[PDB]
Amino acid sequence: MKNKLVVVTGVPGVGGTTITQKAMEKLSEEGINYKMVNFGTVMFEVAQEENLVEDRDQMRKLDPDTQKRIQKLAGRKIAEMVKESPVVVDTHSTIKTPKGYLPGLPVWVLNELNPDIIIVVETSGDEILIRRLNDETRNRDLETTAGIEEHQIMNRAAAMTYGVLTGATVKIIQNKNNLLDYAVEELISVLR
Amino acid sequence: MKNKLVVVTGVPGVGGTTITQKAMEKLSEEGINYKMVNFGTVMFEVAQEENLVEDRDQMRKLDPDTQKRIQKLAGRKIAEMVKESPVVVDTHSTIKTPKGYLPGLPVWVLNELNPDIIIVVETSGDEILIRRLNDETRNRDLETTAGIEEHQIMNRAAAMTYGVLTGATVKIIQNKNNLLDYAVEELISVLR
Amino acid sequence: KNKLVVVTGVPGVGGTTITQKAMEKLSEEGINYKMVNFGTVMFEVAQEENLVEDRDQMRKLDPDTQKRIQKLAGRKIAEMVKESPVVVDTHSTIKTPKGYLPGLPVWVLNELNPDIIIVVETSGDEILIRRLNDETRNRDLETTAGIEEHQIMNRAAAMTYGVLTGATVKIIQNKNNLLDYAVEELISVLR
Repeated sequence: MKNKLVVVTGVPGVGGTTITQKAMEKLSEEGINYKMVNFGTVMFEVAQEENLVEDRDQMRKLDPDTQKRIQKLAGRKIAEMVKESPVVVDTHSTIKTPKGYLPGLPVWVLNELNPDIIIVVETSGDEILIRRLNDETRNRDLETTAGIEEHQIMNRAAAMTYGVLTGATVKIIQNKNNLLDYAVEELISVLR
Repeated sequence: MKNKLVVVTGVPGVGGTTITQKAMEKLSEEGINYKMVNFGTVMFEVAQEENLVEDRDQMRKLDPDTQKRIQKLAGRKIAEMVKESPVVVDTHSTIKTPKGYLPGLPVWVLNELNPDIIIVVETSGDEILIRRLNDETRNRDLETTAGIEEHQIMNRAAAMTYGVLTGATVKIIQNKNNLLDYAVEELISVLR
Repeated sequence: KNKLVVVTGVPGVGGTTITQKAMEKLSEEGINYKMVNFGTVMFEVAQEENLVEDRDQMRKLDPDTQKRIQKLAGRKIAEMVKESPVVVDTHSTIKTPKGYLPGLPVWVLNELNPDIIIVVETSGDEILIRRLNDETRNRDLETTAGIEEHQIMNRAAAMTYGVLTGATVKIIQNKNNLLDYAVEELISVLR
């Protein structure tokens, strides 16, 4: 099936969404119009449609078992979406929870999703930690560069695993400070 | 008491078992009583009821397809166990054999356990090597720190795959010298 | 019964090379492995389905059809282990502009059922220089960190194959001037 479906992951702060946007932006110039979607958002939308919530807070409290179903359906919806346009699913490779690294796209989601590319945007633990500091929305944690680095290591493994299970290729892009443009150009080459 | 299955993994010497023992102790006096059990142990117990072996090293040389049945059965037996008590499985992410790294939880075993967390305990290659050099009943082979770190790199990857194959969270706890109590407390919290 | 091992490594590691040196030895010891490149087998299937007639036409091959050939490939190689132990030469992940592509997707793994996955590697510096000196490869512009990243992703994928098929994952270093030690280690896991 034409219309590529890719998922752009990265650690909070690498600005995967940012370079994704500028890539779409710049790509649109050549008639290519990707549909960005946030996986967590889709589950929320499937929740409302299945009559199960009314806001993003009834999702966390939503039954653990049925939460797998919502993931399956959310994977179906997006799959159906590439029928009408190339899609970028903005989600996590692994979500860093206090209980540990949680897979953003478990296998039962990948079967319904069938991605073509898994982007893993990265940069230095240093850069990421500073970005979060010059960020007013944050200013809370104590996440060290080794922790960010460790996270980026697990995401990588998760991505590759996703790749093997889905056949999708895993692309690693470095979004380094004062070099945004190069990251963006890198991404554009893989989405085009 | 009811359900919550977890697997604690670690390379020999990191003391994943130890910190698990402490955690389980401080937990029983909180009402939470986990039944710990070794995956190797159960497989043996299972092979015996099937009258397949006498001693453990008899399973060394055991039919490849038999080992798969045993595993699937030992993962199922351990599975039923979560019905009457939260369980912690003491096992290896991968076993460093001279034939390479053997996955401790093959997909068919994962589909039986359906664990919730995959604990991965680590420390520097140096710390482990010195813990191995000092061990009395050990003193064998000649593994290098890089080797130990290689094993930990692979266990991390293995762990992550398990998480992707079951939706289970992957938590890395650092059990470093003279910091045993921080690791125990950290393990307790995820078992909470 | 016949062992089925798949050998991997980034281009330049001499992964195929140590495997050949290893087969010569195991041969004069009775054990005879049949080496085969997964890419060739794929092409072989395709050039029989009349879908392709040139190694290059494979690239142009349909994306869904590409999968059907990978399955058929695993099935042939699988059937090969009925006759002799088999070594499959392939990449854990092929480093493309689109990124790291898994050399053995799960639908291939199920047909293959390998017993051992081998990861042949060395330092970013050795690979890079080995490539540099080859009259053919002189302008790929991939740095040592680049190769190292590729090797990192190779381990992950190789490990995933093990988790999915139960196969063991043996990492082996093939460093300059120590070729024989790499070949030796390989012989130990193959016999």
